[PDB]
Amino acid sequence: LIDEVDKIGRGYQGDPSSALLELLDPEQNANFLDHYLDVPVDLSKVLFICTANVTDTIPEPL
Amino acid sequence: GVGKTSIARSIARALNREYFRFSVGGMTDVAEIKGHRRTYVGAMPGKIIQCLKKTKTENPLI
Ligand SMILES: Nc1ncnc2c1ncn2[C@@H]1O[C@H](COP(=O)(O)OP(=O)(O)O)[C@@H](O)[C@H]1O
Repeated sequence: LIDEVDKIGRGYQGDPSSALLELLDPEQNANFLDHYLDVPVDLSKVLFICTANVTDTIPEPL
Repeated sequence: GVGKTSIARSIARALNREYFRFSVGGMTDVAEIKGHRRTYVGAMPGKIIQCLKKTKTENPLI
């Protein structure tokens, strides 16, 4: 579960939305790897939910 | 939503070369393109370097 997705600052040295996009990619998610850990991990069987009070300030690509 | 990404993947499949995509749009910093100076605490090279790594190919599709 993810909350306040619309509230993401996405400011300096941030831009986590890309990761979120990379998190939410139907195909790339299956090979996700971290900065701490480089091995890829499946994410096709994990269910994701996002919550916001507005459908607009959320990134369009996301 | 016209098939451009799909046909890019199809092109890579037909040519046998690797397919990797990434979104540069709405990105200001150039570090991820060129990594960091390697002196900053906890630095990686550019995302192109990560592609060259995970691909294990010299002529992938970018
Ligand atoms: N000519 C086509 N043949 C097969 N599939 C198509 C065609 N045009 C569009 N599509 C489908 O529509 C979707 C559009 O998504 P995408 O291609 O990623 O957008 P864009 O074309 O803007 O990159 C694709 O997943 C693709 O399956």
